[PDB]
Amino acid sequence: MNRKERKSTILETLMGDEASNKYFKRKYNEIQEKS
Amino acid sequence: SKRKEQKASQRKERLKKLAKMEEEKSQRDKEKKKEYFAQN
Amino acid sequence: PRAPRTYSKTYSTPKRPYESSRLDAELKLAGEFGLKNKKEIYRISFQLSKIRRAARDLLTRDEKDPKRLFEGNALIRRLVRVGVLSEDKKKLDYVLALKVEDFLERRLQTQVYKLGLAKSVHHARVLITQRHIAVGKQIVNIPSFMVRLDSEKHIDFAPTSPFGGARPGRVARRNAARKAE
Amino acid sequence: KSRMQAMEEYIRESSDQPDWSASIGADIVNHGRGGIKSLRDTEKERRVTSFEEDNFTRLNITNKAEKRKQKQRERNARMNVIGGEDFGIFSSKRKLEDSTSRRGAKKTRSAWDRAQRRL
Amino acid sequence: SPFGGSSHAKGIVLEKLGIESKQPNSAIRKCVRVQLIKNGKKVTAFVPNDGCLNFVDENDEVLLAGFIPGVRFKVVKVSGVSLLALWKEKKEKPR
Amino acid sequence: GAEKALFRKNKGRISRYLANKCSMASRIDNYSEEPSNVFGSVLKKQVEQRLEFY
Amino acid sequence: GARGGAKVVIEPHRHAGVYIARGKEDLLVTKNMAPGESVYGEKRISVEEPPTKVEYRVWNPFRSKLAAGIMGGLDELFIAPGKKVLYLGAASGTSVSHVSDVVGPEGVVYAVEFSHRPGRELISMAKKRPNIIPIIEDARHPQKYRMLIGMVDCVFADVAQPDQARIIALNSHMFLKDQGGVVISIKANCIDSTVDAETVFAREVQKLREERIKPLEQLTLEPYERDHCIVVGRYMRS
Amino acid sequence: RDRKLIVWSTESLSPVKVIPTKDRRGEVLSLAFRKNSDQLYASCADFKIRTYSINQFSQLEILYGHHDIVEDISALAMERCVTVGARDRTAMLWKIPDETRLTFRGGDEPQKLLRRWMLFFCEGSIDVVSMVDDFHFITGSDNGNICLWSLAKKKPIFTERIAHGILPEPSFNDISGETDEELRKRQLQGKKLLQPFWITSLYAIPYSNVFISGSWSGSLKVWKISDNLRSFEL
Amino acid sequence: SRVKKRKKYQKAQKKLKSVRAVYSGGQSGVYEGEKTGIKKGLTRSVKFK
Amino acid sequence: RLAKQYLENLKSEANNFDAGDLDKDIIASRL
Amino acid sequence: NPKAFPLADAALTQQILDVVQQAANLRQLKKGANEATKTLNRGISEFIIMAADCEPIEILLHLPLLCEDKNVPYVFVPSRVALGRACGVSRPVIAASITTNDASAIKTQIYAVKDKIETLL
Amino acid sequence: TRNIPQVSSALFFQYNQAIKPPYQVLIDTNFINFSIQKKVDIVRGMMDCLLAKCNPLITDCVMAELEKLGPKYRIALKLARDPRIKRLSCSHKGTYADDCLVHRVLQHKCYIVATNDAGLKQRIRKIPGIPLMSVGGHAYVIEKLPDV
RNA sequence: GGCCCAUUCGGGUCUUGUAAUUGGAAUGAGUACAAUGUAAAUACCUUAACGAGGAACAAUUGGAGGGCAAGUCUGGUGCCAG
Repeated sequence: MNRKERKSTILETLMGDEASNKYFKRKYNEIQEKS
Repeated sequence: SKRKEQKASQRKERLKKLAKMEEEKSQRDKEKKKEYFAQN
Repeated sequence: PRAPRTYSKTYSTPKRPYESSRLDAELKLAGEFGLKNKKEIYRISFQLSKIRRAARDLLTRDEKDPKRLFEGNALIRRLVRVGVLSEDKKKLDYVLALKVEDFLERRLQTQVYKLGLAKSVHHARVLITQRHIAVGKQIVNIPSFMVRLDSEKHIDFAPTSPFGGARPGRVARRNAARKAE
Repeated sequence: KSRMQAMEEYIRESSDQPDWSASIGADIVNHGRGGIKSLRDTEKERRVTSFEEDNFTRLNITNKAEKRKQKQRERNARMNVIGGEDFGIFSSKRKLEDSTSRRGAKKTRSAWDRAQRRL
Repeated sequence: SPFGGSSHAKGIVLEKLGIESKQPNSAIRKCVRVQLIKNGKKVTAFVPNDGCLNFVDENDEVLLAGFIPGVRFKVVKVSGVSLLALWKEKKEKPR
Repeated sequence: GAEKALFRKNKGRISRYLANKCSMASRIDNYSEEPSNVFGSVLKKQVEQRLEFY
Repeated sequence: GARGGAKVVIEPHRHAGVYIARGKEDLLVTKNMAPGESVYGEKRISVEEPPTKVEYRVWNPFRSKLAAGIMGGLDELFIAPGKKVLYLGAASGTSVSHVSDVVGPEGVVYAVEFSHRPGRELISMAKKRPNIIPIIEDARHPQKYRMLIGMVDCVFADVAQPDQARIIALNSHMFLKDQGGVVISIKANCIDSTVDAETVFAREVQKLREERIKPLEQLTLEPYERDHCIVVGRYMRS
Repeated sequence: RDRKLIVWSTESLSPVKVIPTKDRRGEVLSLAFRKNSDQLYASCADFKIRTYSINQFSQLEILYGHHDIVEDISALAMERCVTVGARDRTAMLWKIPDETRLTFRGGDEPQKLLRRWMLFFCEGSIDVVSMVDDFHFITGSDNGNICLWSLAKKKPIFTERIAHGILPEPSFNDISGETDEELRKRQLQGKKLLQPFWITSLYAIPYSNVFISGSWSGSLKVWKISDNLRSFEL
Repeated sequence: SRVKKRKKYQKAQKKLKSVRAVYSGGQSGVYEGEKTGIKKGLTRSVKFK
Repeated sequence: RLAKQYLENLKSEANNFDAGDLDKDIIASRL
Repeated sequence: NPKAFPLADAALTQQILDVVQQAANLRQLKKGANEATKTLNRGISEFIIMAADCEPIEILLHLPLLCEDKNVPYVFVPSRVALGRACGVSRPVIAASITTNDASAIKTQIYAVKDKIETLL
Repeated sequence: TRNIPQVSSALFFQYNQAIKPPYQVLIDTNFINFSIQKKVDIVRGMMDCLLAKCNPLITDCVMAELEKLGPKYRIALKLARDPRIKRLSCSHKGTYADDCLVHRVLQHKCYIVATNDAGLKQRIRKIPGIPLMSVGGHAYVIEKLPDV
């Protein structure tokens, strides 16, 4: 992976991934509707 | 929590099938102990 | 009238059709070789049983007997022409070591799948039943055709078939005609 | 009657004379529905053609004589030939030894007959 | 043998003894009294269901086959037509 | 050597062509107890013929 | 998957000297005896420790049959810290280096090889690991190199030969301790391709037993390899 | 290799017809005219023989039976044309009207040849064929073997091993790059690397007792067959 | 019958990779680790007593 | 040996001229 | 002693050159030195075939190192020139690789030849 | 550490796709006696039953239970020691055979078990892919071998 | 999320599901121009054109489980049970 993508801690690398963020924003909205 | 619920769902289905098999092995077992002691 | 005729069955129902090991045995044999039914498995088991029974009877006879030698060598010569037994197993004990899977491997549909002419065993069966496969020069639509070695190499696509050099099928020419129109 | 099929193939391998093999596709009876034509039945048909060529006319098969010359000849196939070579002669039982045996009157019967043979 | 050597026996439908039963598809509602023709002995027979009970009527030919314990006979066949064919809307009873 | 351009459309063809021959020279050098330059000298010469044509 | 920036958590395995790296994927890894380099191009972890930069190597189970056994879940692995190990059939440092990592500096690895060509790289690997003793000699004749091997606690034999059981026995009698470890890798095709795998493994466990090895375990190495297993046994001289 | 059989007028080399083989692998490898006839027989790489009537410019029939490519083809006055199947190491003679074939195999092995002697190379392929006679034909193998055949016998009646000799041994300066002289010599492996010349050509004058073989040894060898047709000499 | 049994066999193939591991050509490309995770305290081991 | 005895047995089971050959000659002369 | 070792005898080469030929027909054959290396790198090579008269030999002695690391058989034929036609290809081949396929039409004689190659080794 | 034994790779569910001719058959103590009783002596009695060559194996235990039997069962001992009968040596303390016989088929799915003791039969019936052969009537019978 | 095993509690395992959309090919039954065939004719063989997405060009048989009402009946220790 590229130097810019690299992060000191795991979570920031998960922050750069746009697909994980899009995937999850859908799920959090869906669960809150049920709650 | 959806997966733990799935186990309980297939749990109930199996034990009904399970309680069917033991019933057959109970009735057929009584039959054998009638044919066996028929000789005796 | 005139004399009647001798005909017999090519198969026999198993001793017990209902043991689970048997059932899943036909399951995987069918699935891997893509058969229609268990009738073919009973067929093939029938001749494999006949062949092994003859081989066992020939084993029981002492070495160098006219019977054992003549008929055992004839079993093995024919079993090697069918391609089931390789040239290096020219012995009758290795006839007794045979299994149904080898015969099934000799079935033409296996070869049509296997050489690369078809991409699924069911596709191979469809191609055979659809007049696309020629063993040498002659068209066969029976998947149960067993193949010899010299016949094994001569499996090709038909001259009359659209994929083998003939004109496109009805669907292709129909589509081209409507496209032109 | 004396001929036993399994014996003559040994002559074929030991003859050292070629065998006149036919084409791969020319042997199948009917699109594969009938298996590869056995060696014997190829010997019978050529008799028809070698018979048919000279007579100048074909031979039709009578409706009666029909009813005992194709089915069993193509059902012995379905019982016994799997790929144009017969699996049937073995389930059958025959005394081939008589065919092998020098049963003729010219047979070793006394010590002097065999000694003359050894000469 | 229940039929004295035969696999099936015809009879005469006398009266449907379970018509007055309240409970639908009760075991009783499928019971019918039948006169065996070969000897005239009255017997009781099973009809597959209350829907099939509609098809059977009094003074029709009925064939009986081996099967409310004790009712050993079932009605398989009536008046030129088999019940299951009628029950599947595959046929009409001839009259 | 594509990060420091050690071997460096027509230019790329020469770079690969030299890469193929460099692989061979390593094989000769590595699996020879006393490697010589006789094969290296010629194996450079075809590269020179290769260069001239392009 | 395991890409350069991706960060992992190293935590110990059940077996001493074996470690697990967590993340989006889980990796079997062993600490590097020679930090800063890879032996067969394998993947590496570097951890900052008070700060010293300790280094850990990725163990590819497909390449290493022993690692596939760990993935298979071996109950007992005699290869452990402070233990002498005799590695038979050491083609190169692909697996021996990892075994060298597990034993540690206190331990040593007696790597035995026959073919000269793989031996040269194995010797080059052997220098970088002071604990590895390369023996480029035929394992069928342990008397040839009895001169070079001291008394050993465990024997690992990955020789792909038909006469492996004889090789294992002779080395076990000469070198292996009483109650010592025996761990073998068996391929069916080389020993006997005519018959199925299962009968072969039954035959091999039989041969070990006349040789006074008590076999403890067996593991087929699927999904990583067809027709393998690892059998673990104890040498019962008495 | 264009999968076409085209005909020209002899006078002007003007093309009059093209006959496609109608096969992707039907690369024609040899052509033989029936002597004193318009019949043409074509051997094509798709394991088949194509027979044409050139006066009609039409295809007649196809022959099937060969285990590998049909490299060569030779015919005489009658229609009994002979073939060789390359890696098949088998020679096949054809009756076009009857459609049957006679199949001929070599079946020699260096193991037995050496023991009877007490460099013999196993045949890898038959390369050429020419019909000496309507009842006799000769073949050339890739091991340098010239074999005489008869319709009576499957096996060769007489064979001439390494007819064209052995190829020159590779130079020691090229086998390896090692500096020392002796190291490169070991790479030669004595005489184990040496291989025989291939029989690229083999032609027999029809109905005669002599035939000619060809290779790149640098010379055409003329052979004479015995009066009894049981052997031949150089 | 042929289409039904094809779905039955492939389904049974889906069924066995659940109960036990099967080879799928081995490693394909770079080794990307154990996808399903590693269980430290679990052994799948068939023990000789 | 056993093969030869069968051939000798077969030969036992099985001025010189052939009736068919004479017919064939007339057929050939007509040809 | 020789670098080209083991070298198949006259007979064994013929069966090897046979299995090579049907493989070319069945698309199971990767030929040339670098393709052999690639088939080796991915571990799809059941065994490789190389030529003993390569000029020079040293340009294919990498492959024995690769195979013996991983336990793949290898064997030498006297002629790179002969190994060409068996591949079905218009130029000489010094090294070729038959790949692993349990789904191939020609498996039986491959394992027969693959049986012999280890015995030679 | 928890241990969950792997299901053998020789099993597609409860079919054993490894046992093929020639077979390996283990002999139980009762089997030799019943074979003598029905006069179905050992090697061919299989050959008729299975139509394949098998390799009879007698364990150190089974050779031992045959030999606890005593002078009344001498015939079983000489038949048990036939050279065609190979021997499967044992490395467990107990001489108890029924646990001995079953435990091998637990490891390796490559054997048939020969037995008439009802004590030992159902143990083999739960475990998948272990064909079970017995002597009944006038000849041997094989229950869980579909290849027959 | 799929599934396996487990009287019991639970345990084991990973690319699975569609009761979603979509694309181009092949051909058989049928619709049939012919020749051949034959005392004539039927038939057989061969052979022009047309012929598939619900490919409705719409095979069956038997068995095992469900679930639904402002529905009906019966018995009881609310809201249950049959």
